[PDB]
Amino acid sequence: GSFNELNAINENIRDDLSALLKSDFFKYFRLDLYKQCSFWDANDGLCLNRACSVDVVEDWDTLPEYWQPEILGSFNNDTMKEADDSDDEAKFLDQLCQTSKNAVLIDLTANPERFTGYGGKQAGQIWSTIYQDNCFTIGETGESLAKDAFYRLVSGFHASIGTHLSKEYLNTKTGKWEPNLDLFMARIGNFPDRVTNMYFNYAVVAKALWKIQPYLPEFSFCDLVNKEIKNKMDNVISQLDTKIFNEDLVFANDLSLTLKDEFRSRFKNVTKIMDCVQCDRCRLWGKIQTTGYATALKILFEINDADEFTKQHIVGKLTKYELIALLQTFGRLSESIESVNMFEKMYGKRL
Ligand SMILES: Cc1cc2nc3c(=O)[nH]c(=O)nc-3n(C[C@H](O)[C@H](O)[C@H](O)COP(=O)(O)OP(=O)(O)OC[C@H]3O[C@@H](n4cnc5c(N)ncnc54)[C@H](O)[C@@H]3O)c2cc1C
Ligand SMILES: CCN1C(=O)CCC1=O
Repeated sequence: GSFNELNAINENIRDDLSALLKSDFFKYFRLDLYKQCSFWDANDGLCLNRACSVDVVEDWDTLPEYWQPEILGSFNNDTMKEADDSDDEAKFLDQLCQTSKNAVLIDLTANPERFTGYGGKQAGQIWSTIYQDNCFTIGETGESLAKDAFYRLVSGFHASIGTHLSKEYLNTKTGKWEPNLDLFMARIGNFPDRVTNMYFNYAVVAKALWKIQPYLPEFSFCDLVNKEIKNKMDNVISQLDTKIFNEDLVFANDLSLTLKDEFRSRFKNVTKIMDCVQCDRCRLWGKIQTTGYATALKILFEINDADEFTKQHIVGKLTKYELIALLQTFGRLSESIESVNMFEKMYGKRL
């Protein structure tokens, strides 16, 4: 139901958000070179044999080398620049401009989240782990809800990826990246709740962005390149305003104090397992999108029972790294929400 509203919000906002997410400020993300998957130790089953790491959609053998998952889900060298202190990604928003007197940068706009062929049992297990580490301390005041929230979140993040991989599928025949209505239906379409969870997430990440807007410092005016950027982001955050934001989508007002952090743990601990993803491009976004939600949560759980002086520390002293993650995640969510509609039509003009 409440859908429709987000669909309008998403429409009057898509053009500007994209142009924003392409800006120099938001077009690069810092990614750790070496990946340490702590899970392939005292073995549980994590399949690394290429046979079980590929979605059995296309018949890969019957395809060229340069079309194998190994290539579809790999960055494009030429783009990724060196990561030092120049990418203030580590700084806090409150310290980007003067108020008074082991990794690299991946060009995001160049490595869009799409169908890479990655899947199979390896991918199945990953997802499976995340859904399973949904177990907070019982007895706590909010036990249940925390998981219905957590689960819901992941589930959307899951659909978010699925949608993207269907809107940007590869025509194994013509060799043109195009939408795949059938696949969209098999993964998302025929499962009402999955489409609903993406909307859920959109409302969370949007409400998170909204909540902090009033506190975003003047972080970009001083950078000769991205001047407008801060203001151009306010502009967006504003058109977002909704009645939905009155719901406590993430049970902030009902969750335990200790319990909350626990909820945050599962996430930095998901964003971690993201190193067990052998596909390079899937890992990238799984690490952005996950840090995204993790940040959305930090924002919501704290702005909650906080005064003005506090809402200051919080937002201002939040890393550029996190703001890219957040907005970038809202970017995926924005397009997933839209590809849904763009598919209901495609499905409509079926007969
Ligand atoms: C972090 C991560 C990032 C990935 N990124 C990409 C990518 O960018 N591009 C690409 O082509 N592939 C990507 N994949 C792979 C993709 O998510 C699938 O696993 C894959 O396409 C193979 O699909 P499948 O049908 O085997 O299982 P999936 O469709 O993953 O199914 C896993 C199982 O979970 C259930 N399930 C599916 N969706 C949901 C949901 N939303 N909520 C609750 N349950 C669900 C299914 O019923 C099934 O039991 C990624 C995997 C991980 C773990
Ligand atoms: C079997 C259910 N469960 C998990 O999935 C992890 C902790 C727990 O008790």
